[PDB]
Amino acid sequence: CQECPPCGPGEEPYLSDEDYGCVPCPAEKFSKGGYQICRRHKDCEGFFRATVLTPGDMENDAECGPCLPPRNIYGMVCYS
Amino acid sequence: QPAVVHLQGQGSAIQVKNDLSGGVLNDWSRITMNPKVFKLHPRSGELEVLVDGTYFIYSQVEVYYINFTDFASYEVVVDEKPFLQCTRSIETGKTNYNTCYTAGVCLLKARQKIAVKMVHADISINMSKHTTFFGAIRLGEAP
Amino acid sequence: QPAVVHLQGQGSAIQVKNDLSGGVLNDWSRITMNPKVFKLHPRSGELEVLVDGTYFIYSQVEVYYINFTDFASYEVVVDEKPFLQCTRSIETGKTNYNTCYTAGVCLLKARQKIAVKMVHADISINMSKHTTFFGAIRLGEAPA
Repeated sequence: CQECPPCGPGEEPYLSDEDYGCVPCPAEKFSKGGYQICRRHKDCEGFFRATVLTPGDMENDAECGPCLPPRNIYGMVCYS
Repeated sequence: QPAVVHLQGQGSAIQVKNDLSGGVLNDWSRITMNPKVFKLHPRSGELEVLVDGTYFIYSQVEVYYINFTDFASYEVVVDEKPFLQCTRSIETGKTNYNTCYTAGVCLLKARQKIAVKMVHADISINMSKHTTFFGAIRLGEAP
Repeated sequence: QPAVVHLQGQGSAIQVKNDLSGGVLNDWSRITMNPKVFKLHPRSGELEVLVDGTYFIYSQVEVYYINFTDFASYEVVVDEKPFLQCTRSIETGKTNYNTCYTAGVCLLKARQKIAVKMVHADISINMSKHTTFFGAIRLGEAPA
């Protein structure tokens, strides 16, 4: 009983001789996993915030900064 | 005893018009799935039954952003054919946190595909494990 | 049976002389790909074939602006050696959106890398996910 072939950062499992492998991640998506599927970047309007750390393909999720696009200033999910 | 299943949103928020295939939610997590009665197809997001019976099916979707609609709506489809429908009027153009729950009971036949399908395209759904979930319970024998 | 790959541009607008290294388009978003037959190098923009075979390779590049050249061109290269070449004369100093498609069949050996290489000019490319793409079909084996 061996371990399922782990994936690299910015790459998600490709399940289907079995052609099970690892495919890269789409443009607005990332993967900090070995068996984690590819997921979308953190939302600026879903959190009401701005982007301090612009997101990338691997071990790189979007990190939000402040939230004043009307004028929201609170710690986790901020509001008016 | 009876077999139950409770799928969950695996974490990140999705855009229906881009991250989905025909508005069908597919990012599920088999947390307490009974293997004797249910089988989930990950790429499609279909909850397939294995035993002919009476099933109580529940679901919840968290919609937080809409464009071009005035209302968000979804169907609980039984073989790409509607059974239940949950619709909620939401403010268009802005963030509105709303969980939308629907549940019902119906007789099912084996190898039947159940899915959660959004009727509109421009929707932002938060696939959280606590706000978005999809479940089914075999209550018993089909009359 | 057949193994395919389709890559799309990631939205942004590339200026080739300032955004690319040697004209090679690198920001490819994979939408369909067999990782057993294909491999994607993001920093280099290469599409490696991992097995021997007969490949149908295609590409499309959306050029929207040109400076002092009026000659927008690119090549589908294999191991830096050209195979296909798409040329397009455009009015200079004016935004003119126009997609540029080329495709062809060739025999490839395992580990050969394929890329989309722009000519060294002040060209502007709109890397939209629907106007700028790069793909391939492994039709079958490469005989003898």
